[PDB]
Amino acid sequence: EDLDTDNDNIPDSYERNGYTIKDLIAVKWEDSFAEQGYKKYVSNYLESNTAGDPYTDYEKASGSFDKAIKTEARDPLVAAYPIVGVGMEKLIISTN
Amino acid sequence: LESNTAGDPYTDYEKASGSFDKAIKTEARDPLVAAYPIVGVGMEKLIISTN
Amino acid sequence: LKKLDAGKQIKLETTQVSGNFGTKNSSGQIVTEGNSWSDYISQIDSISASIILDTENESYERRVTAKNLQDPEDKTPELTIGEAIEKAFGATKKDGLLYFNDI
Ligand SMILES: [Ca+2]
Ligand SMILES: [Ca+2]
Repeated sequence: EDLDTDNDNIPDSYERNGYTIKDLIAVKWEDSFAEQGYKKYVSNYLESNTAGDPYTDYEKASGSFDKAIKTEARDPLVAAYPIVGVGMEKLIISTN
Repeated sequence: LESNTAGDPYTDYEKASGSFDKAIKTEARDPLVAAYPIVGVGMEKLIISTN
Repeated sequence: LKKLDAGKQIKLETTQVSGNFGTKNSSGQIVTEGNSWSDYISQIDSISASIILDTENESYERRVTAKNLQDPEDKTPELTIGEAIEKAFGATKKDGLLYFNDI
């Protein structure tokens, strides 16, 4: 019950039941852990990257990527994703 | 404590050994005399016109 | 052009500054190409503070990593402001006051 199938460095029982990241190793989830400020992560043990973004469920929870990523995207279910539209500020009309 | 003491791409050994581009001036073989090309552009003819 | 005569100032805003840094290749060869600063720019600004110095002959700006107490897994050191300044500019403590060279 301590074996990793999708090889995301998170054993299946951890991903299935619950886990957080301590000292960059995957430890199982305790409710007293939320005191210091850790978060409860849970993901698909059948997928390298559960959210679908190029980053693996480990990398997301670990926070070991581009640090400019918004922190909520560390949840292996909140996809890291840039959403870009183009707004307009000045509207100039002429006849030239 | 330095691969290349002078700072140029050539190591202190290579400099003293002389085992590089032989066109390098010989004083640059001293691992403290940096091998370095110093290039400015001079002017010889000055032509002014209205065309 | 009439807005200049009232004395309003022309600003020269300059955005993104694409460039390169120099790494030491596995052959002792420093390489500049492929080492895009703009790759790491986004990272650094996110976890840092911005420190500038006036020094009325030439200005100095630095970036220094912050702690973000709200994360237990960020084992980065913790710094007071005054501590950051002396490391960001190589300042000295002559008397507990901080001195740049003599300033
Ligand atoms: Ca997974
Ligand atoms: Ca797994």
